[PDB]
Amino acid sequence: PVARYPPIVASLTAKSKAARQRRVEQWQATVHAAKSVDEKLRILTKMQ
Amino acid sequence: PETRFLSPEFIPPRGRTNPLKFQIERKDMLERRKILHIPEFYVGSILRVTTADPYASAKTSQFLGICIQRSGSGLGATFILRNTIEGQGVEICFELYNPRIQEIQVVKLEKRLDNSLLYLRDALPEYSTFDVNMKPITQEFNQEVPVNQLKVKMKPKPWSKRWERPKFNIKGIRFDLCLTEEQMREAQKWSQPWLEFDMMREYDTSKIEAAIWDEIEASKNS
Amino acid sequence: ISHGRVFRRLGLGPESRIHLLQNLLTGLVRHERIEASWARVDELRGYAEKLIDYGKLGDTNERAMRMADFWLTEKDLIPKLFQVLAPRFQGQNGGYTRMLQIPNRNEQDRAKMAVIEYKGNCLPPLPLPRRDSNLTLLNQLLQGLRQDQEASS
Amino acid sequence: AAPKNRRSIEVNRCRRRNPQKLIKVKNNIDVCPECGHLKQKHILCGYCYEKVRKETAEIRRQMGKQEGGPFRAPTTETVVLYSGETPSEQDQGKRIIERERKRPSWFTQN
Amino acid sequence: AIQKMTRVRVVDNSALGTTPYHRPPRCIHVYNKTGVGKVGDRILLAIRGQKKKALIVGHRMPGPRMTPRFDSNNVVLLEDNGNPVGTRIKTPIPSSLRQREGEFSKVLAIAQNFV
Amino acid sequence: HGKSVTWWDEHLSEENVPFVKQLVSDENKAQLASKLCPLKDEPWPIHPWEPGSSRVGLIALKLGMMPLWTKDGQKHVVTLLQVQDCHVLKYTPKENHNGRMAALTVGGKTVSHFHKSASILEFYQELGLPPKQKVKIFNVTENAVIKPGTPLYAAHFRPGQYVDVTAKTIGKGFQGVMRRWGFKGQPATHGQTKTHRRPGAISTGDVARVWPGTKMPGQLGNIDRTAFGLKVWRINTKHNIIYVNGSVPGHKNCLVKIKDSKLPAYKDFCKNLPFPTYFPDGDEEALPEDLYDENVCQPGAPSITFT
RNA sequence: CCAGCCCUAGAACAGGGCACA
RNA sequence: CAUUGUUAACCCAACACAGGAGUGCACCAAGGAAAGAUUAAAAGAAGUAAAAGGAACUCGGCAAACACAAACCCCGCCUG
Ligand SMILES: [Mg+2]
Ligand SMILES: [Mg+2]
Ligand SMILES: [Mg+2]
Ligand SMILES: [Mg+2]
Ligand SMILES: [Mg+2]
Ligand SMILES: [Mg+2]
Ligand SMILES: [Mg+2]
Ligand SMILES: [Mg+2]
Ligand SMILES: [Mg+2]
Ligand SMILES: [Mg+2]
Ligand SMILES: [Mg+2]
Ligand SMILES: [Mg+2]
Ligand SMILES: [Mg+2]
Ligand SMILES: [Mg+2]
Ligand SMILES: [Mg+2]
Ligand SMILES: [Mg+2]
Ligand SMILES: [Mg+2]
Ligand SMILES: [Mg+2]
Ligand SMILES: [Mg+2]
Ligand SMILES: [Mg+2]
Ligand SMILES: [Mg+2]
Ligand SMILES: [Mg+2]
Ligand SMILES: [Mg+2]
Ligand SMILES: [Zn+2]
Repeated sequence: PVARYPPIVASLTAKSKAARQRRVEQWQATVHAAKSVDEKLRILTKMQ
Repeated sequence: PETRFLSPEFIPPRGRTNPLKFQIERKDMLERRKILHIPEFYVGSILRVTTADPYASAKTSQFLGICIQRSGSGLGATFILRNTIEGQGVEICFELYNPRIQEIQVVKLEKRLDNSLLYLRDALPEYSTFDVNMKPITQEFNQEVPVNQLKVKMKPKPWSKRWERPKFNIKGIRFDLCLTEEQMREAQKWSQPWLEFDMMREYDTSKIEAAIWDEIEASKNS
Repeated sequence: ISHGRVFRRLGLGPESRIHLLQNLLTGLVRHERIEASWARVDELRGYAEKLIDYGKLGDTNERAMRMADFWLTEKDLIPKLFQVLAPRFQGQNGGYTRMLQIPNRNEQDRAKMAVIEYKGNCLPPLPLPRRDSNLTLLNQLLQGLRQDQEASS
Repeated sequence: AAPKNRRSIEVNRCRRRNPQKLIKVKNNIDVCPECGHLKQKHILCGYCYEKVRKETAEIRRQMGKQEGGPFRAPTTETVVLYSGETPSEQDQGKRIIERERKRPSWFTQN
Repeated sequence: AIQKMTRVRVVDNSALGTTPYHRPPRCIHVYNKTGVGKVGDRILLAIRGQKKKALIVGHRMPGPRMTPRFDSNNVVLLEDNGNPVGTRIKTPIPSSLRQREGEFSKVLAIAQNFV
Repeated sequence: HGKSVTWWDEHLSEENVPFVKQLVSDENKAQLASKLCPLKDEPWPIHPWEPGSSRVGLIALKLGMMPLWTKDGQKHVVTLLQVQDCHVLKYTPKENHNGRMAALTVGGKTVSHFHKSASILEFYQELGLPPKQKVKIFNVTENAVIKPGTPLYAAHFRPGQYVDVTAKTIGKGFQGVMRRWGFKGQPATHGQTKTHRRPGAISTGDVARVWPGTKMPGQLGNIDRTAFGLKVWRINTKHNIIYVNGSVPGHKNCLVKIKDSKLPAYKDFCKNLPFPTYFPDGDEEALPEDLYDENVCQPGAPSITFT
């Protein structure tokens, strides 16, 4: 009775810059959902 | 409201056979049904078939059992009946339009959760034992063939086939008690999700069913 | 033996073929006219016909909704598919696409290439091979034969 | 396996000059009545297809420049018009592409 | 289809069919010219480490139409002279065996169930 | 002058193509309607049946397979052969064909004029019939000759008879030896390297060659095969269908040459059958819709039970 | 007669279809 | 306020080689593409599935397998 459409976000496993930005947003949301500041800093600084 | 029920045998195959053969076979099977009353039944319903056997005491031989599977196209439709007799399970593949059939009586019109419940060979004997002298159950048309949601147990591995593979797509088996999470994850490696969205391997026979229904109505009015 | 088969092998297997056809169909829905290999386009013709048949089936049909969700990779095409292509194809039954073999590709592969196009698009018309005019010699003789047949009845 | 003797030039010619290996002459060649170039009887004209491809590339470039986003697709019908043209009542309500170039001869109004 | 090295189950009440053994009763040789035996073909068995004859009652392979297909290769013991050494048969028996009564007379005379 | 290739659709117009299709279609229809009554125009003198005589055959279309139950409870498998269009094209005399038996030329179903050559189209124009797909020759005796241009009906055979069937089997292409001749292969994994399906040795040592009759991989399937002694059960007159027992060589929707069984056990069975052919105009009586054999369990049956 | 499009015909080459719909 | 090393897709294998490569970082926020285009003959390699039988093949249950167990001998204490 109502049009149910999927979101217009870019794909996740693609090579495009929009897909890269979506993966960046995904790991940023992971950092947001992290509970303790210790784990937040760990995930933010695990890259060297 | 009344829903039209077209028997599975009237559906012609996907091949490129000339439709005149299918028309002739449909005429012959309708003429056969004019004498032999083939009632309505689905996969899982319990039937009793009377066959003409020359080497028995009486010329008639009764056999009651649950319908395993129905397959075929036209005058060659077959259905398999399963019944446990004194601990020894027995499966007989009857033909719908065989002249040696005397009478078919559906004692319980009932569907199940799977279109092809061949797994009764691996199921427990409690689900294959059926009283031969059971009384026929009459139901109202407004029941709309109630689908029996019965989760079936399973004998330990190995089984007759690999019922855990996605190619079967079976829900009537209680897997959470017989299989483990590792086996469930491993069985998903043979899954082909694209075959459901392929949009081309489907068989659309709407107008075919319409024409067959019109022909059957004409034969009845004849 | 390859008797009685309708699908041709493409890509790295069945799933790779499905993904290639999915990408080609997405490009076709997005651009309304694309060009690819002749076999790929001939295979994509039927899938495009079926996709148009599903799009014409309505918006609330969740079967067609999830079908378009699987096929159209770019989700900005599903509203387009349901509100541009499907509405403009209502009286037409199966004449939705047009496929034409173009000259071979200038690259060294020299592959057989075709172009597929949805009818009624906002693009310049392809140089379709048209029939000869009725003023030709044979066409005029056939018109005379037709006039004689009509006068005989 | 190894060859036992050197094949003579006579047999070499008899092998690699047989009509099975010679390139056959294609007799389906015709001229395009529109531009006068060459084409086959079952294949579109290369020159006309190149013209159509250039025009389509220009039209798509302009319609993509109109949409500053990659996933911003038109939700309604689209119509392309050239210099010296105005959208009629049947062309109103749709997305409009405007080209500075005049409308070519092959492109029909419709 | 019962062939060589098939583990069959003796049905008729006999000592060889009732007494347990550290090796299941396997097949020996199908007396038909084809190495595959069907319902109603004389067979040889090695039961409890000795030779004996038997008759195939039912197999697990799908056969002709309207023919019962059991879930276990049931066989009944038979002597060399053509007489079953057992007393009675409990499991069902395909009614197609009663076609050739001349060779299965005493074997079917002890049969209680006919399917 | 490098003349190009030209087909019948290249120079026509959108308004002429359907006109041409209709002009050939109604022409073929009128021709088949004019050739529908051959016994009244000019039939050849019908000769009486002889013990050492033979009869002409038919060219039908293999539709498919069906089951057929007999009154004794048994079940046989029949194949449906549809006699769409059987016409006697030409007649070659005995002395001009074989010196022992005359030859009759029979044509199959109707095909298009737009794909046949000039000579075949000229022959069919002089005959007055549309072109046929498969053209076969039947060796008959000098007393069972029929005038060319006469149509034939599936009622040519009666319920209960033995026939022979000739056709091209399903051509499986260039297949291996295991599928062609049935040679056994080597074991799978006991060490065999690149030999799982090889034919092995093909000859001996001292012969220093291979014999001409050596079985080897090659073409498989596309060859004219003939099955003998197939019994016919049911004859449908309305749709011109013949029910032939057993397997019929040839894929479905293909042409199949049916003839009388030349087996020695059924050499003198053509006595009760119509000797020249089935003439529906001679008896002035319409046969039943389905001619069943004396043992076929008809669709309308009382569900026979043993006694 | 074989441009092109199919085939239960086929490695290529060959063979059968493209009018009833 | 001295001098020197700060590039790179790299080194060793005759090669832009499915090979040999020390240490610190997480398994992707970084790298790439198994397919030049067709048809889908035989044989060959790999994978998946297969009714009834479950080693009857074979020197050997070699490989494979919904199992991945228990025992008896010969030689060597065992790890190496
Ligand atoms: Mg012993
Ligand atoms: Mg073939
Ligand atoms: Mg083998
Ligand atoms: Mg080795
Ligand atoms: Mg080796
Ligand atoms: Mg190997
Ligand atoms: Mg010699
Ligand atoms: Mg040809
Ligand atoms: Mg550096
Ligand atoms: Mg590559
Ligand atoms: Mg490649
Ligand atoms: Mg490829
Ligand atoms: Mg192969
Ligand atoms: Mg293999
Ligand atoms: Mg396996
Ligand atoms: Mg197996
Ligand atoms: Mg199995
Ligand atoms: Mg051996
Ligand atoms: Mg052994
Ligand atoms: Mg191992
Ligand atoms: Mg082991
Ligand atoms: Mg083990
Ligand atoms: Mg040691
Ligand atoms: Zn041009």
